Amino acid sequence: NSNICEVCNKWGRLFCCDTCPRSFHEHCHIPSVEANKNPWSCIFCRIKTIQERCPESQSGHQESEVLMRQMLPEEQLKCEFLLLKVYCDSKSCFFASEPYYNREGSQGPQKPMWLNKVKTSLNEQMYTRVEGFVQDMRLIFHNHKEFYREDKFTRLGIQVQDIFEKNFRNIFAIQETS
Ligand SMILES: [Zn+2]
Ligand SMILES: [Zn+2]
Ligand SMILES: [Zn+2]
Repeated sequence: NSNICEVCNKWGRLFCCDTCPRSFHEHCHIPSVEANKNPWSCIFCRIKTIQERCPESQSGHQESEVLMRQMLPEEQLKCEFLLLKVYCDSKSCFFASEPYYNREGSQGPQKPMWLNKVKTSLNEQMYTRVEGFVQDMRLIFHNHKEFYREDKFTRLGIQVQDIFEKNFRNIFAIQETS
């Protein structure tokens, strides 16, 4: 197994996957690394199994159809994995914890949102459709762009949204387009 967390790239108290060489901090994995379970297989491994059991699940889909899906166990897992892919980027630190808004010439968003809030909402089964999760994720970056206006810091929202969107298209097998 790797000697650093796959998510945050630090050493520490690491739980090792049994079916692949990745390792995780307890609360870096999503869901949080399960208490017992020998062997244990990471989310990467669980996602690869879904694909291998249903090869056709990689055929292109329309985003509108994906968003309307109910949050059955496989879709729950796919959203957890997509959330984890965002935390895998170090720039996610800006979006992880609860924000606050006091900048001359700007007003805070009407509905603040942040990654750890989306993480709690997934853990608490608060989303009934993929659409709920995707809308809260896109809201994080939209709030950031609107608040920061012409400050160059706006770019951090574009960057982390791009990571989200690329991973969304990969995980949910969105039909490729020009
Ligand atoms: Zn970690
Ligand atoms: Zn694994
Ligand atoms: Zn099949």
